[PDB]
Amino acid sequence: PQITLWKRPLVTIKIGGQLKEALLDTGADDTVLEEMNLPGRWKPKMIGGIGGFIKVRQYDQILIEICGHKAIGTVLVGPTPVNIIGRNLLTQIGCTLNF
Amino acid sequence: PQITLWKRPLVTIKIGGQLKEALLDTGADDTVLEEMNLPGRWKPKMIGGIGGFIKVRQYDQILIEICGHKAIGTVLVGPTPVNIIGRNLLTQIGCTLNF
Ligand SMILES: Cc1nc(COc2ccc(C[C@H](NC(=O)O[C@H]3CO[C@H]4OCC[C@H]43)[C@H](O)CN(CC(C)C)S(=O)(=O)c3ccc([C@H](C)O)cc3)cc2)cs1
Repeated sequence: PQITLWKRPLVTIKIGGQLKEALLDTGADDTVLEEMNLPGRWKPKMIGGIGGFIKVRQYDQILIEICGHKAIGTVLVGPTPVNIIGRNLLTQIGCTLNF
Repeated sequence: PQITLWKRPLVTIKIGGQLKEALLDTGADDTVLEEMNLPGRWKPKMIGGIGGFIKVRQYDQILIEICGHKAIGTVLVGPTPVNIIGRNLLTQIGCTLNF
């Protein structure tokens, strides 16, 4: 679809069998999701933005469905205030910026 | 134009008569630039990011050119890791997300 930016570009996603709301975020290289106890192996990472860094757990090859568009790749899990879909997955669903 | 997301959506902006590079950031409500001199009055404000809250200088009704497209709006100046163009200005230039 077409998403205007009057409000936060929040959409419904499906990850690890759960539905959540997440931001389609062109300013994020990678995807960061709220704390969730996903199965499988992970590696610790620290990621930074405004206000400093948070610790996250990096899971590879995770399936996420975004408004019906399936994607698979790296997700970082930790205490983010918001679920963030970054460019690693936006590219996979064919998402572009247009003006 | 149509901007794909395989790379960071960096653009040249014009503000205060000076050219800078900035990130088109749909996950940002607000536009936040790195420490720079800007003319006019400003008020102290706080903003929160992934890592916590920072002190910024809020400049209202500032002229800013984004890839030629003119915007006049609020610009926050402070210790952001990256110059980000947020939705307050992306809406002005007619930016949408599409997939
Ligand atoms: C109840 C509460 N809500 C909050 C605020 O919650 C939010 C809401 C949205 C965001 C998204 C964030 N936007 C943002 O900082 O925007 C601020 C300016 O406008 C306001 O509007 C929202 C906040 C304010 C960017 O879009 C994306 N970022 C990078 C850019 C800075 C370069 S990143 O997230 O740092 C990040 C870093 C690394 C990676 C991987 C490793 O690549 C992925 C993402 C973050 C926190 C606090 S408390």
